[PDB]
Amino acid sequence: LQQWKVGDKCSAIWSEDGCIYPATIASIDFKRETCVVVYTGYGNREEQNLSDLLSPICE
Repeated sequence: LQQWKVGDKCSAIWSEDGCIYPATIASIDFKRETCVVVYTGYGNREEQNLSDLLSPICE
């Protein structure tokens, strides 16, 4: 796990197409080790495991 906080910029693999997209963290559920990200400029959100988030440099 890396240290993440709500509002952090990150990138993540979108489950719809298996591609990396820029995202912002909208919420974190520390007990389940998940978060919700919003894909920046793509209008969509998704639950992600915190362990699966990537550097915001990956695009």
